[PDB]
Amino acid sequence: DLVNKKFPAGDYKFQYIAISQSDADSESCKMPQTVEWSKLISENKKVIITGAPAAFSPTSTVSHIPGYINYLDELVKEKEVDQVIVVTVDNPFANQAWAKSLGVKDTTHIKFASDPGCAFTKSIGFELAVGDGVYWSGRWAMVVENGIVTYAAKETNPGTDVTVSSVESVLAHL
Amino acid sequence: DLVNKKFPAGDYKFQYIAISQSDADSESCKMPQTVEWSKLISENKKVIITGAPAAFSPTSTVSHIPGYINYLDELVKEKEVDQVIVVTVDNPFANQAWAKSLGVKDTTHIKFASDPGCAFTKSIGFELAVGDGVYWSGRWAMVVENGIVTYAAKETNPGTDVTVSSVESVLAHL
Amino acid sequence: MVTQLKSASEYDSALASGDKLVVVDFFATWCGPSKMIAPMIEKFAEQYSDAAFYKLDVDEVSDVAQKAEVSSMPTLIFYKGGKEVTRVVGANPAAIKQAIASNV
Amino acid sequence: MVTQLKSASEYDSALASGDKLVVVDFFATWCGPSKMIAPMIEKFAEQYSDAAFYKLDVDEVSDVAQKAEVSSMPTLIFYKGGKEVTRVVGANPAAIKQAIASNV
Repeated sequence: DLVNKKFPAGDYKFQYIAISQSDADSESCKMPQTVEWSKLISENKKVIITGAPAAFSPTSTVSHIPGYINYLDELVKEKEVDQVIVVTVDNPFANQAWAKSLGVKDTTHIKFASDPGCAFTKSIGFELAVGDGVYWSGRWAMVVENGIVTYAAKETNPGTDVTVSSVESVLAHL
Repeated sequence: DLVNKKFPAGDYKFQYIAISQSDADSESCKMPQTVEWSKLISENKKVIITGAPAAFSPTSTVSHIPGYINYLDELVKEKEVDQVIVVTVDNPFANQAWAKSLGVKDTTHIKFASDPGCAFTKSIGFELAVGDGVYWSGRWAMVVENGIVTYAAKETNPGTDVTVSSVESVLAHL
Repeated sequence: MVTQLKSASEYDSALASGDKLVVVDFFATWCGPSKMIAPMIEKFAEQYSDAAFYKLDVDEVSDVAQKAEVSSMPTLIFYKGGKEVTRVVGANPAAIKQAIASNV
Repeated sequence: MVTQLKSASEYDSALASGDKLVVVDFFATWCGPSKMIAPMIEKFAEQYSDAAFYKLDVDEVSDVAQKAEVSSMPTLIFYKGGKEVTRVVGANPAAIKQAIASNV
């Protein structure tokens, strides 16, 4: 189990595409950037991470991620969250399109991360096998405070259930 | 090389989500369906297949796929094409959202296929390694007539070039 | 009342009625049209008591939905003697009503 | 004229000028704002002949773009003595003009 132990960042990395209101101010097309999990965690005191099986899938889109977006301002301002990271195995262009369709206007405090080949998600045991050696993320949530995991849990039935992975569950551990 | 040989369907399968104007007539939410490559090819006399690296990526979105959509009516009616299949490794929900963003209104003659783990695309040598054992589709086009490959070609530089994989290239081999 | 089928064995023994017309509403909790048609299926169930009504969540009992080639929700499938007689795809009250009446 | 840099070695020897202000427009062919700013950079090149102007396609020479931490296009980077002095991100004519004038 991961709780009360150092966030196992190791050498794992993710990709994301920035979204902004002020680099719309300087119109520009955005490219994927690579972020080191270890750098993200050391730069930010308080980090929420949630994994979802597939960008644009129904449960992820309707029942899971909108809660994190809905509560975002509350999280940053009242609960002192620095980053909310939504993790999928999907390519970073599809993740960015997903984020936009969900109403994300700015990636300063929320980033949709691609975990290519489910490498990081498998390392923490939160993967979902979907057949013939293909892995998506399961559905899960994690809180990291000063580099230490203070909460981590994965759905038993990720395709249907938003319980331990819900923003409501996370809020209680803040 | 694949040309003038039987389409190597083997036991490979893809997933897609239907889109329609008349099963909007009976409002319903659509789920992924699995299609056997061998069944698709034996049911349809004339099939165009094109692969692209990543749903929502710029070259795929702006320069490659819109051509196939643009020419679709011409392909079905004047060149007697039965199916146009757009192949990616992306999950079927992201592919469907991509298709819709590109203006696809009906999947009767055009289907956005998920090739999970790049299994089929790797079997024909048209994959693109993107690091640490992760494979996307390269960019490629194929024509199959009565179960025989009459054209197949892959970009040398899939991220930038739409040459042999363009609908214009395909039209010439019809 | 429309009885929820939570597993394959529950689905199979619902179908193992015999002669009695059996109707299953294949639904999803996230699906707009599913949510729409549900109060309506309850009403058809009250009206046609000579027929047994059930609902099945396609994401909870996915192997059942896949075997029935349900690729869309709502899909209402009509069974007699453990075998499908017909199906109605979509939130279509008239078609559902008619599928019941002619098969009850 | 704005000279296209097609490889790392071409980029490196462009930077290996010395004292002469070097400007590189990191662009993408599919990018609206890139296409927009291009005719404009040609005009800045005609105006400031004491500075050497170049363009680099981020999808053709991706390792160069990645090393320069270009994550957005257009990005114009300003070099002197082989080292970055400043950069301007976005299709921003005023900022680009000013970045040239104060560094030429």
